[PDB]
Amino acid sequence: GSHMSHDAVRPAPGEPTWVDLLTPDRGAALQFYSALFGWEFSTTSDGTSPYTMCRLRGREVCSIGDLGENPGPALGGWSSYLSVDDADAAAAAVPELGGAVLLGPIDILAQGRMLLAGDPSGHRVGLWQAKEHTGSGPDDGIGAYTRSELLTGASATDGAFYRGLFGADFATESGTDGGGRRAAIRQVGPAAPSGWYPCFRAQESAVPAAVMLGASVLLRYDCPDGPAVVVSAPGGEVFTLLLTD
Repeated sequence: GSHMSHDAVRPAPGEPTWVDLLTPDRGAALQFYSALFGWEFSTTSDGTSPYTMCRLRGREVCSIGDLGENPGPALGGWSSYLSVDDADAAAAAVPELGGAVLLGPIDILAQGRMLLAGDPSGHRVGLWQAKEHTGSGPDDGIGAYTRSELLTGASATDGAFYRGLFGADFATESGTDGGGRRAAIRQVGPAAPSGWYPCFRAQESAVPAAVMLGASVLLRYDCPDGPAVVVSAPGGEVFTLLLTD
């Protein structure tokens, strides 16, 4: 052990951190995404590696692993994780805002604590408490992260939730226009999908490509930053495609 330099990204709360994707069929997943955008993968010297590191033009994208048997009715797939000032406190805010803390705040190997909330169906939604220095550095191209949205049939209420995390209640109440470079609450109905779905830049030609692979659309809406469409991948996880030329 010894002390050395370090570089952490996203010092203040509100900025994106990372997202993990759990799918039952890793082998198929790779193919799927590969045909959407063509994200590269990391090469391991050893035999069968535990997980695959998905990279694009030398830019860490994400990691995809297997699920197993009997996943559950509603997982969420892409588990959004945003840094906060005081997760411990958010736990108390959860109920106060009209939610339910599923798991946490719990310490994991004295490295970090995370928070979970949502419905008992298995919706994984919360925030991660950054303590130590973490590395990051996304890119600004087709395929890179864009933003995150909350597909719910009660935005009126969901809004209150975020409001208490980092809205007017707090000082870090960033956000003028109707969502740009931060997470926002979206309103839907019963026929439409539900759950946190991140946004991924793609081409018009990728839209149909996905279908061919065995995916289906749920809802199609417009947005100021571009057209956004919700697509349910065969794995179970749902993702949002945003066309950008």
